[PDB]
Amino acid sequence: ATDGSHFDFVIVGGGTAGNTVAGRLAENPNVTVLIVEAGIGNPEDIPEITTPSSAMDLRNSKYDWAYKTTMVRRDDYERIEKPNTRGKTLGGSSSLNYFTWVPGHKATFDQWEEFGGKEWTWDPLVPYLRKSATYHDDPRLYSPELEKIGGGGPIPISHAELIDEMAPFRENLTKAWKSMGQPLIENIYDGEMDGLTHCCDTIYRGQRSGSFLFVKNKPNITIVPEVHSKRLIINEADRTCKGVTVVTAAGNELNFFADREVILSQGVFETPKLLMLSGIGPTRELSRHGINTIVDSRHVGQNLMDHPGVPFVLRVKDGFGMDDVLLRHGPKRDAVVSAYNKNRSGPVGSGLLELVGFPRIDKYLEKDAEYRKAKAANGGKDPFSPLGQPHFELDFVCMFGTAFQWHFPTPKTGDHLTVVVDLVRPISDPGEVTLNSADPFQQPNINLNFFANDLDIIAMREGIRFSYDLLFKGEGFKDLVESEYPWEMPLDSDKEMHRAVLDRCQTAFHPTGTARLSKNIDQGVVDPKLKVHGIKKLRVADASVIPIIPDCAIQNSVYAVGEKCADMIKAEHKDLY
Ligand SMILES: Cc1cc2nc3c(=O)[nH]c(=O)nc-3n(C[C@H](O)[C@H](O)[C@H](O)COP(=O)(O)OP(=O)(O)OC[C@H]3O[C@@H](n4cnc5c(N)ncnc54)[C@H](O)[C@@H]3O)c2cc1C
Repeated sequence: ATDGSHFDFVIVGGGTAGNTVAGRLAENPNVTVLIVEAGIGNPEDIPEITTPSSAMDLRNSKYDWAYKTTMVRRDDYERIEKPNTRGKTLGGSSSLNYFTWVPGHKATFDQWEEFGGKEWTWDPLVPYLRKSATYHDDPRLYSPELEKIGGGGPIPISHAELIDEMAPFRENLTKAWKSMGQPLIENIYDGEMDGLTHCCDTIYRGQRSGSFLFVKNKPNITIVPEVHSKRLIINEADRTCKGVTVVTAAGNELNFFADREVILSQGVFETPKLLMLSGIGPTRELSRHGINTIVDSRHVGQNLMDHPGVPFVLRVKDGFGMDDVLLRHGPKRDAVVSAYNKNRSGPVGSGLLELVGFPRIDKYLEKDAEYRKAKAANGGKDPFSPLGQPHFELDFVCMFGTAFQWHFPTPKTGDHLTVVVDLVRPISDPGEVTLNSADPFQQPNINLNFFANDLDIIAMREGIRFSYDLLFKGEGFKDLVESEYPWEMPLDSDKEMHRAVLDRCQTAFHPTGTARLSKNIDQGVVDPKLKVHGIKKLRVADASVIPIIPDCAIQNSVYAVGEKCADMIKAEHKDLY
């Protein structure tokens, strides 16, 4: 693209929400759309990206920003990690995520009204949660009612294309779940989600569904990959965003201008950073790095909220995990790889996550004196999920998962199950994204502030106990567990579990909230129409606008944010739509 070029709409960051907004705005073939993106433009040519079973190998690949991130910062414990994975490619993090497609709980979204008004509640958002996807049930295994989750969009979704060898695994896990007295549930898309489910996935016919499917074959979209954003171009007198400045691989600085609006979609970590480099952020933070303050927006980079997870691995009887087929070299792997390279069939096309649990653990919490005190102190309401939403998302990954064992080696033998104990309703205060400098090529400093509140530790511990009770005592699956890896979970000692939760936890990969939607600038950074408070012609569309983190994996809500952003943009530009 030519330096100085004008487009109707400029999307900064071709990620999950960015391409959604851009692709929807290009549906008038006369509207010009530009996308600037730091990573490659051709993710559909990359086997590791398009192949679902390769997803975990994308950590630390060239497609991963590989941020350093402080996981917990308590007086008694602190840990910083690398990589905290985020997609650096067209499609953003939808090009390297673990595929689960689940909206969340109606009570949670209804509370967004405090920030976005009544249009950001469950009932009005349901269509936006479905518009991006086209639902498939080719083997006709599930209720026809579930067709409603696909509104016809360009992201193909389906129930997991089940691995045949894992059917005994699935049957015993189901038997064990029911034997614990917890429900089975298949419709988790109407606002309720209590039980164990067959998850849906951004996978179809063994291929990853990435947001890049929004912006291909559209001559009115100009895609400029391999450029790094330097700054938003702001006119102070007009209080107007004009466009964006980027740096190319050759080190040249380019200006691109929007004649209607700029949409910032750089994700939860780079969106607040780019805002701050451009003069929009906490004035004292800006001054400390030599950046002039155009708008004192105290919430930029604040309210960073993510789901903590404590994963654990069990060695399981032979044939009840996929390690021997996909993780280890040999004839079995060669065979399924040959099949996949010819027609994309076989378990190489699997995301390896097929059953997902959304329990409450009230009976576990009630055994802890400190939880009981805290609930009574909250007037008798559960501090985590007072409106009946889940406490956990339990991903039962049917294999050893390196992306969930950050400090342990891969076992050299045996089949495994990786359980991701993902606390979806934490009550710890949020962390923050802050500037390290005015350098656009340095990462922001990132603190997730997991487990600031001791109660979240108590919950995560009990979520681990629930999972252990399920797998070691639950019927059918109890006969499949061979050992714990890499050592025993110290569930018999609360004091050791305290250390175990802090030292073994990680991000469940759901960061949100750093430019959140709100009614005014004293509450957040963008307004209910996703416009940056104090700036004209600037919207934000990505996970950073999310004001209350959903009760589950978040990609479904992120697409919805993009879908709604595009609709509100179209409604304002009547002369083009
Ligand atoms: C490992 C992993 C697994 C996940 N698994 C799941 C799952 O199973 N289910 C689920 O629901 N969610 C999952 N997620 C979360 C989900 O993928 C993300 O929350 C979502 O994709 C975020 O979308 P976004 O548009 O806000 O940001 P992103 O998709 O990250 O888009 C940001 C884009 O901006 C670009 N960009 C950033 N900074 C710059 C810059 N300075 N210059 C130029 N371009 C820039 C990036 O390269 C990227 O393309 C996972 C996330 C990760 C990291």
